[PDB]
Amino acid sequence: PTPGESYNKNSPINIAAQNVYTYVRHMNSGHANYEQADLMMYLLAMDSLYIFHSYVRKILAISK
Amino acid sequence: DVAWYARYPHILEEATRLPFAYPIGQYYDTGYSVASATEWSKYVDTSLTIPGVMCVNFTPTPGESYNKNSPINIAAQNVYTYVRHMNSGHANYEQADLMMYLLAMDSLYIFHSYVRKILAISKLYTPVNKYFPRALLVALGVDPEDVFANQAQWEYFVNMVAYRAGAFAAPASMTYYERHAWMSNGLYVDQDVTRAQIYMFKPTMLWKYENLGTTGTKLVPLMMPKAGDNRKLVDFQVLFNNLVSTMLGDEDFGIMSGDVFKAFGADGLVKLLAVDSTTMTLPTYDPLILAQIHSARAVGAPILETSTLTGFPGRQWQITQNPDVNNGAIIFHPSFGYDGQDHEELSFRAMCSNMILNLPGEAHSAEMIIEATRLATMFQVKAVPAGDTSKPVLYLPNGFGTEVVNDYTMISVDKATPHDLTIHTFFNNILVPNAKENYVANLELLNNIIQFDWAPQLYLTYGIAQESFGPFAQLNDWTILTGETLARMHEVCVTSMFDVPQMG
Amino acid sequence: PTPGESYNKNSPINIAAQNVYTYVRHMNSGHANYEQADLMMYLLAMDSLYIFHSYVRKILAISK
Repeated sequence: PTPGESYNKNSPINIAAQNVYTYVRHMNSGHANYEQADLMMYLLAMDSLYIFHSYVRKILAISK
Repeated sequence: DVAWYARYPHILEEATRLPFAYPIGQYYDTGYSVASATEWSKYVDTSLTIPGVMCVNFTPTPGESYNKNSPINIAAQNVYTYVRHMNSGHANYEQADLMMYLLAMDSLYIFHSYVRKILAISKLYTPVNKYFPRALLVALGVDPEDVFANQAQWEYFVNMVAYRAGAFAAPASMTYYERHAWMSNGLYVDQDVTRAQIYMFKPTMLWKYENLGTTGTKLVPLMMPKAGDNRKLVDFQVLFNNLVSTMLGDEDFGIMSGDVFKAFGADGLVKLLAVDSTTMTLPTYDPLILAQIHSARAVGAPILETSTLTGFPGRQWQITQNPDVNNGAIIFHPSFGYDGQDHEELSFRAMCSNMILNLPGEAHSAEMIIEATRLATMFQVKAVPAGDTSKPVLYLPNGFGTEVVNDYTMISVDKATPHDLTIHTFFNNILVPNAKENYVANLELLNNIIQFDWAPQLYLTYGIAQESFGPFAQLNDWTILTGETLARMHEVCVTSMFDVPQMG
Repeated sequence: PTPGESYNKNSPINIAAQNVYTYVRHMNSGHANYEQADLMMYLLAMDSLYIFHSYVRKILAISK
């Protein structure tokens, strides 16, 4: 699983990090202790967790 | 009235059956009425070339700003106390950061309107105007054949500009954006006819954001393609890709855009028109914009960091904001009268008289007078040169609108073969040196200019006469306009453009 | 057979070349290994082919 190619801040996932950070920051008003990139790398680690769950769930569901 | 014509109507019918409505965009040879007159070669002008395109080359300005009491600093205070009182929290920016963001948004929107007009011109065809669409594409600076050959990539690029710049928020209640979109997304005829002549507005330069970190922010010029440059899609991609390079995945820009989105809702934002391979703009008749073209008043080329101005160091055009300079205010006082060289273009001396506000009819409403003077910019003093030696002469205005005119570009057809497009760039002021070839060339330019109806008023200086001649324009109900009156009108219109209806 | 007189881009043959290349290439998703002048030269060579056919079938039909 890739985030796409990213050479600088003008990349699609940095633009998506800006978009999802200004979405999340404007519902959770307060003193955030993280940036755009912390939130997007959290959202990318969530994908590896979900793919791992789908992987072991397919291991179980194949065996029947 | 004549009783003979009613007796022989077929004679009057067949004798006066002439082919009218000649298509413009072509060279026409009138021929000779005296067959022997070919012995008098250039003394008989058998040539006829009607122009089609006059492109007004503008620069978007915030108004004149010397201190914090300026209209855009007051507007920065107003929009900052509006945005700050809907987005309660810990803001990490000032008034001036937000207003320079709102000024960079305008250059993005004008760039999108520019490339969208490049696409929407390329589908224009009329069999009676041969200037459609290649002359309008040459006047915008693009290679016309590159837009026809690479149509789908041009459409993808324009849709991607509208999708990337459309991710940011800018308030639609600020009429700055609507005025610039009305100028930039517009093809305007001078007369409401079929073989009319076309006015366009094209940005000479755009304002490029650069964050100076601790030392503030800056808006630096980014020059656009001039007419006859044959620029390809890769050049406009490079222009867009350093226009939004500091902005497109940025933290602070996203925070300011989200704050503007929460303050002014989704219905109160500046919308970008998209293209769908059928988007076609049509030349409309708008006498409000023709009044501004008539009273338009060119200020010269923009001064850049690379420009050589002997005796004028540090005179480049920039919207600067330093917290250690002028109490942290947005500062913009550009120096005018520069034409791109170091030779004292002394046609600009003709702009030192007071202007004539020419305007049609007999009744002139307040909105008409305040709208017709928008591209008018009168010099007030000379700029003081730093040093005993000074090659150019620069000027300081008494204020200016949200746009200044830098140039005009005329597109006509060449009278020599082949009859390709001729590109002529001029100010309101035109120097005619003492040479044999440029007197009839100045006659060519003058007769080309008077084909356009509410054209800018010209000033013509001569080399050996050592004198300028005044407003070369057909007058109407006119008035003589002074610098303090135009300064008051400029103050009113810079205030009205940046006004946001507030809650506080 | 002539395509008309042509010395610049405002010729009727060049306007026709652009107008038919937009329809074949862009409006119908054609291939990108030729320009508009190649398409119009092809469209002009087809005319000489058809004029040859009309010529020899007139030779055929006259002889009876």
